Amino acid sequence: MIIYTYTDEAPALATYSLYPIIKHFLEKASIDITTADISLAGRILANFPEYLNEDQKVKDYLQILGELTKKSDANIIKLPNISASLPQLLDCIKELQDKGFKVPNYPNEPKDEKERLIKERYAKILGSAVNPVLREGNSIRRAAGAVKEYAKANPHSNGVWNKNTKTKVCYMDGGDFYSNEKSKIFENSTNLEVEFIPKNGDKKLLKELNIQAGEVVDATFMSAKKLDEFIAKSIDLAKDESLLYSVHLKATMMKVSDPVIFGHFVKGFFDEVFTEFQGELKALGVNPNNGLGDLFIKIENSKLKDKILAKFDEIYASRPSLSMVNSDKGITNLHVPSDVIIDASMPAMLRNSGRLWDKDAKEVEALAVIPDKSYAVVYEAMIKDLKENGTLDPSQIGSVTNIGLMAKKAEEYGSHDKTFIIESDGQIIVNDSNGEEIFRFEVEKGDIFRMTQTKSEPIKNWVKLAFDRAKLTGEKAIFWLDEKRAHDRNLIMLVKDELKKYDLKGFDYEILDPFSATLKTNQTIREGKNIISVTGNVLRDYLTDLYPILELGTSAKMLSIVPLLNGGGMFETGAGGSAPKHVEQLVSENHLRWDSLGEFMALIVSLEHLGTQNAKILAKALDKAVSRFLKEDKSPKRRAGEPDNRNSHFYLAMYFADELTKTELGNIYSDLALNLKNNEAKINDELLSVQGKSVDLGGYYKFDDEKASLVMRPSKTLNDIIN
Ligand SMILES: NC(=O)c1ccc[n+]([C@@H]2O[C@H](COP(=O)([O-])OP(=O)(O)OC[C@H]3O[C@@H](n4cnc5c(N)ncnc54)[C@H](OP(=O)(O)O)[C@@H]3O)[C@@H](O)[C@H]2O)c1
Ligand SMILES: [Mn+2]
Repeated sequence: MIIYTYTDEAPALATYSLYPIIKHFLEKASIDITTADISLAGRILANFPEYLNEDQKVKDYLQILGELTKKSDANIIKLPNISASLPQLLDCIKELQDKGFKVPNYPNEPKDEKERLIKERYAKILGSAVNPVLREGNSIRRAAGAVKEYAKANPHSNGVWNKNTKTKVCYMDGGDFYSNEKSKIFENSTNLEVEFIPKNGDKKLLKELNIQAGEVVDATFMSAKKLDEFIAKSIDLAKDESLLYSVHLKATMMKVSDPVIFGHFVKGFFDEVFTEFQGELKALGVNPNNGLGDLFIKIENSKLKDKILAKFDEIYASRPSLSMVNSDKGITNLHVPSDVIIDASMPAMLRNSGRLWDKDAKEVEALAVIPDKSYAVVYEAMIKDLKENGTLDPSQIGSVTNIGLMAKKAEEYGSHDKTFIIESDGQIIVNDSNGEEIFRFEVEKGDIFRMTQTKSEPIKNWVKLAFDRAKLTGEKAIFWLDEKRAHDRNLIMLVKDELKKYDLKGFDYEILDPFSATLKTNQTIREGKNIISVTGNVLRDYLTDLYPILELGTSAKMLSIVPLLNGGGMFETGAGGSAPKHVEQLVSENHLRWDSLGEFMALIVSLEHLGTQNAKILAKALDKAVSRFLKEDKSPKRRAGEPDNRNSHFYLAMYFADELTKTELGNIYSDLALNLKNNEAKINDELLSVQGKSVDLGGYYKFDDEKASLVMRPSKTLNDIIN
């Protein structure tokens, strides 16, 4: 059984067109496949059944697939899905209520234990709820030969870069998680205790943790005062040097830390509003953590509305130009916490000649504020090397493979339950079963305290993948590990320990700090050689947007293979997200520029993994079909009135069917091959000719299925072939 994930936004809409096609082909080969609704709307419905009519209820597909990942064999095609910010959860709740799905309001401040439990249910739904539960395995992300050869044959622009390019990252120097980090390997299984001790007040037990034999636990904090001084410093450096102010966080997955960090940026930039209106904004229930969008919604009803708006205008005037998400709608990099996400936002910036957009959609060289230095140094290096050697030439450069440590919520991706905001000046102490003081921190009011767990089987497995992949291909493999970080220093000892079990003859490997590892991998791919990155859970994410965007245009054209520790497979339809922007263009203009190429390729490896006589026949033929797809350049176009996602589904269908008539399954596919060849022009015209009008999908987070299929499946003659 293959499970296909129904998710959100762009891939959700693609799936309305592509799934019936996948389905037609697998059914005819007696291969079993279904969908699972892990959409943000579906997850919410599945979690509040007691509020719903029976036909409204949704199975807890997150729980079902979580179980499946631990089973001796599982086959999941995982499409990108929303890691919700609060403003997205609030918008999804609304959309459901308005449609008579009667789910409860988010209580910001619960009155009773009833409202307490409801806030805690929604809190589990916020942020990266799905990926950390499904990722019961480490990660292989790489560009298939045929996809790289497409990039080389059909090169995108990586813009223009020189010593005159004034684009720069800005990160804190002391005060950040990197500076304050401590770590410990645990040889024996002990139980930990995290207690706060305020210089006046009672002690408090913040957290209890089961630690197992082998686990690396770290602890750290960011200083609210260093953060606040750094934000002011970073704002005045922007204004001085005439750089556009841009802020790149992870307020999605980092669902406790990064909205808090994000709120300091909003309080910091607009400090005169949070001074003149401290009490009015409090009374209106304004949390700066939610962005300007929630603030402007909350001051619609305030006697001081216009006086608040004239104050913004006065601040914008004294301040450096703010990076915009949407210039036409006045939406800023500080309107909604989920809109600018570092992994996607920094490489779009780098490709566009280090330019981002201002109020008037003018492209302007940017200050890239990334508070923590741990990963900021990666973009610094990348930026240094673009200035020295010019842009990375997609037609010339070699390919970065990533072996990413993920399994069992490794490193900062399991930190949400272990992140706390310090109520008052005090100290954190952390103790074991015996009662030994393992960590201690002098912390202050507003300080962001955090810990992390990375276990031994995850680390041990992650080495085997990098070793085995390097023996397979001959490529150099760099472990990106900063000896100036305690967490990293513990991983070096653990890699070194584990490599003593392996024959290191043939295994070309270095260990470099992320800064140095970046210049070495850039140096290697300029020459045109392939290289392997062996990284942590966050670099896994950052690097498989960075290099893939530079080398292929979008990270969605990558393979993303997760060999689950219990022997299943999860295959992710690229290294990208749910591309909300593609949705805006589908609504307004009936053109989806979403490329499904990562879905095609996920499906190829899903079939190899199935490994049935027919699965291998459909895999080998689909691979040939995708090669033809890339040779004939069928990938969607961007402008309305040009062929889109739907047309590309058609061309893959035609090519797949054709390729299957050459195989032992030919008789089965002969009529489909002929019917799609003979209707090529008629079908392409049916799909094009609906483009250039706005469309009613009946929703955004939850579509009206009838309307979504009419928009995504608008070709009667393709439909009559496919069903
Ligand atoms: N579940 C996952 O694995 C995963 C991973 C990352 C992000 N997300 C989620 O996705 C949402 C958006 O995240 P984001 O804004 O960081 O990044 P995003 O969806 O990856 O960024 C989208 C931009 O990258 C290009 N792109 C991405 N996928 C593409 C595809 N299949 N075909 C063609 N171009 C593609 C597109 O650029 P153009 O505009 O130039 O066309 C798009 O605007 C968030 O809700 C986030 O939580 C999920
Ligand atoms: Mn992304």
